[PDB]
Amino acid sequence: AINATGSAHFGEGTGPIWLDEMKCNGKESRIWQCHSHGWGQQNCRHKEDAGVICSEFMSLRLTSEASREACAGRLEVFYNGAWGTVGKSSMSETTVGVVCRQLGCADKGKINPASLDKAMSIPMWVDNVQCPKGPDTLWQCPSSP
Amino acid sequence: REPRLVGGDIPCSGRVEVKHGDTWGSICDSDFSLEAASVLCRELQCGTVVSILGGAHFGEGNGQIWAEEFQCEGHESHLSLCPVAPRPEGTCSHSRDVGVVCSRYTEIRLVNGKTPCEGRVELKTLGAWGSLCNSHWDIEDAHVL
Amino acid sequence: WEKRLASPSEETWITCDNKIRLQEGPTSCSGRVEIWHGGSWGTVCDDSWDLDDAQVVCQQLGCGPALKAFKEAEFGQGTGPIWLNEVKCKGNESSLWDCPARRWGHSECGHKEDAAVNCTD
Ligand SMILES: *[C@@H]1O[C@H](CO)[C@@H](O)[C@H](O)[C@H]1NC(C)=O
Ligand SMILES: [Ca+2]
Ligand SMILES: [Ca+2]
Ligand SMILES: [Ca+2]
Ligand SMILES: [Ca+2]
Ligand SMILES: [Ca+2]
Repeated sequence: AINATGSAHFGEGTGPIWLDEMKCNGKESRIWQCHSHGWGQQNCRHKEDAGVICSEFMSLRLTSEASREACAGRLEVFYNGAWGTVGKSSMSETTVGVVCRQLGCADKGKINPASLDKAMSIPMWVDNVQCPKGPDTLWQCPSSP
Repeated sequence: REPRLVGGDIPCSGRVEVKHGDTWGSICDSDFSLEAASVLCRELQCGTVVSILGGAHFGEGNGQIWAEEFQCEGHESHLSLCPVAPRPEGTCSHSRDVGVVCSRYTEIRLVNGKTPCEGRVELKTLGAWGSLCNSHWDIEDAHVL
Repeated sequence: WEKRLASPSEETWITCDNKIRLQEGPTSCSGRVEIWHGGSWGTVCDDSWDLDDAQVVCQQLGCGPALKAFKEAEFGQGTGPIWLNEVKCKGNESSLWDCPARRWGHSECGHKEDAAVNCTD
């Protein structure tokens, strides 16, 4: 876990508030093994709902000088709470199409040469990405570690 | 969910007690809000809420304390129709009982008339009964009485 | 009603209590923030509560400068209706009535989120 968000960071929830005042040492296996007041015993409201951001969480974006998110730019992968770039080797038309469909831009795309300016020169995360037919997200495409 | 005002000298004020089917019990200052007091005065036909007094203003109850928290929106006609959020026990003691003062504090009756509709107008103020004055006694007031 | 010349001894001079007070604190300059409005004593919700808000309260009460601004009802739970929510004091206003916030309205806040301050004695 990287973050532990509260106060409805990910939105208000609907339903009973089952647990409250959870106390865990971090070495437990299941959440119900933690010390809590009881099943449904709480004094809380729905605007204070717990959430987490885990280590194996990934997001994708295209960064240009003009805008952080756009339909053209540098391809960046957010892994382990950090951003990073993707290697150009073994790129294919199926792989470029998956990125464009995943972000919501279009059905196909093309790889242009490097632009005049690079921002922060973030380190490279992954390489040799190979996308099969059928996935609509980059997370299901085999790659190098 | 039947409300009741007990312990007050004037007609429409006292300690707030609510019957859960067949048992009367007190309410906490924290659990009771302005919206619930609006319904309580309206349900009991005591007008509008003037004050909410805590810390056992009209005495301390002797019995069970309800832990649930009313979530009235203010427009309900009875406390029964109000959504209620349950809470655990141990929240308060009996020195934190809530009290309410609603607006219709006037005490008037008709005496020395054989028919209950007709009689002499009397008013109670400062702990004593007395007779009104003829000046400014029109038929508009008599219609309301 | 009758109009007459009166000695200054017969005239009524009255001093009223303060609108804002702090409760449930060992130090007279520390405790839960309560305000009076519309016939009832009420509290403040901890949303958007910071040290700028605490400075105004500690100045209005006449205490010293503020140094901590607690939240989630450290000093105890309050009573009555919650009157203020999302207070945005700039730190220099003379009263909590000057700062913009949700005024005398329905607050989703509960009574476990009451705001508290601690001023220098
Ligand atoms: C998560 O924690 C990191 C590291 O402290 C911080 O930079 C980031 O803003 C946090 N994100 C959220 C959504 O709380
Ligand atoms: Ca914990
Ligand atoms: Ca709790
Ligand atoms: Ca009249
Ligand atoms: Ca809060
Ligand atoms: Ca603020």
